[PDB]
Amino acid sequence: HLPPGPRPLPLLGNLLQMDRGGFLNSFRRIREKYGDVFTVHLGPRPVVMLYGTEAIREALVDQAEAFSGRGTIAVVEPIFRGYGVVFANGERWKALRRFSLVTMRDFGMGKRSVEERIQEEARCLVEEFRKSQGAPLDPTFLFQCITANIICSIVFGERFDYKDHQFLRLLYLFYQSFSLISSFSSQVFELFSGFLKYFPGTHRQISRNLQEILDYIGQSVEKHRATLDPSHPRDFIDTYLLRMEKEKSNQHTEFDHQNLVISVLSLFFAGTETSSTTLRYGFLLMLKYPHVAEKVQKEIDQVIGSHRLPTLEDRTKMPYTEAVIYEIQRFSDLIPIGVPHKVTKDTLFRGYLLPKNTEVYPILSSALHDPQYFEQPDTFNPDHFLDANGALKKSEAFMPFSIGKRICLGEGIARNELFLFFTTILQNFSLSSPVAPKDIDLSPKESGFGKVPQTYQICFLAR
Ligand code: HEM
Ligand SMILES: Clc1ccc(-c2cnc[nH]2)cc1
Ligand SMILES: Clc1ccc(-c2cnc[nH]2)cc1
Ligand SMILES: Clc1ccc(-c2cnc[nH]2)cc1
Repeated sequence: HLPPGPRPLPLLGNLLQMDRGGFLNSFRRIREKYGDVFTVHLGPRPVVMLYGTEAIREALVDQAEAFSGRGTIAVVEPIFRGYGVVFANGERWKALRRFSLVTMRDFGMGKRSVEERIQEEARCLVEEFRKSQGAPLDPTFLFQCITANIICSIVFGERFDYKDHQFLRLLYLFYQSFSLISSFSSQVFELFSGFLKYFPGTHRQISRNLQEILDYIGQSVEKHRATLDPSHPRDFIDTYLLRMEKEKSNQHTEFDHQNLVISVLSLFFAGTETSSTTLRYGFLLMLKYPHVAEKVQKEIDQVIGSHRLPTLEDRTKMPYTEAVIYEIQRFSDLIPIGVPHKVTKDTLFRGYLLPKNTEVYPILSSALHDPQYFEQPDTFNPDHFLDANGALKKSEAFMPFSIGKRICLGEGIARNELFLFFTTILQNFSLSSPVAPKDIDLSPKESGFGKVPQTYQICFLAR
């Protein structure tokens, strides 16, 4: 009944079958041979694998409700412990997500605005960037400090100075925590947590960092409830917290302490590594195609220019910018395996039958590179999102944020985040790196199922 695949080893499953090349080309091969949606047994864990725009969509969109449930990710779970909105299933999920959305958009007025807030951080990014002035520098950390700062602003209410002792001792972790989750002993744990639960090692060390972050969060929440002003709701914490008051009249409501605290935690968990990486890779790309950055730099001017602040109402009158912004995302393909779904009920897909909770990885990477929707699917080439008359050409296969009932909660936030950060830099300061444009290597340093670009250095020559 389950979709077809490679016969597993009875204990490891196919984890041996992977190593052969990349742990994703391994998948490529195990398409027909086996087709477009197959199963693989990771460890002892049966996993369906939607592969390729059409197959992904058909399931995740046209059967969206069935496929909308969140899969197991056992390593970081012992903490997230099934709360908050990445990681909830059930009504809890359909309700926290409902909250979280209403609470942006109607985050404006005020103040501030997510927009104003990103610009505020941008002013700062530029400001901090000007200081080096020709002097080359790995901007992989200020990209992590600017991405992370935004989330702070939203959840905590204010942005930290980069130099800040808490912020730093918090940014590390996050990124180390990330680093650890993406290590061999984590991957093993992910699959055999049942066994390795009981013995020490990086799965604990991971949870201890996250625990720390929580005690900060929970701490900040008191401070928030003390200072709490029902009239001026400072941020997410506040707004939740006041909504929480509202629910005092319900014997059994769903907005309890730990859905707040862990959500806050999750927001960070989502809103940092990825959106920073995409910027790193963004600038790195701009370097290898120094003219694409030029073509944008001219467009930057025509529509904005010398003085004012770059505004969201720009991208609409700037196709290339956004086109580029898309190709940066398509190409860099930063979540390649998507984040685990599982089906809510037994479910009928393409004739096969997946029992309740059968896990399913939407292999989007297969969609950002889908040969059916793009041509030189493997090269960086913005004309992937242009047409002949060089206006935007959106594509049903571009889904870096996933697709359907689950699509990335902070998609908007990031979509904007990229745009401004990208334009507000490229407004001020022209990329120039020691590394020769001829052969910049877009190879990632490593994957750990999370490519990060080979570490790099460029200068920022102003105006
Ligand atoms: C370009 C950078 C980003 C990418 C590529 C990205 C991508 C994704 C993807 C692919 C998913 C999986 C949806 C699924 O399969 O269930 C997701 C989920 C999620 N992401 Fe993002 N994301 C980005 C930035 C952010 C930011 C900035 C935030 C916070 C502001 C965020 C918050 C979330 C949340 C809360 C979920 C859980 C959705 C749910 O199941 O309710 N992400 N993201
Ligand atoms: Cl090249 C390669 C390396 C490691 C794995 C792996 C991770 N977890 C189990 N096996 C697979 C393929
Ligand atoms: Cl385990 C996990 C889940 C979701 C994300 C994410 C969503 N949006 C951006 N990053 C990252 C890591
Ligand atoms: Cl099985 C599995 C799937 C996805 C991840 C991931 C994606 N982004 C960060 N971590 C980790 C482990």
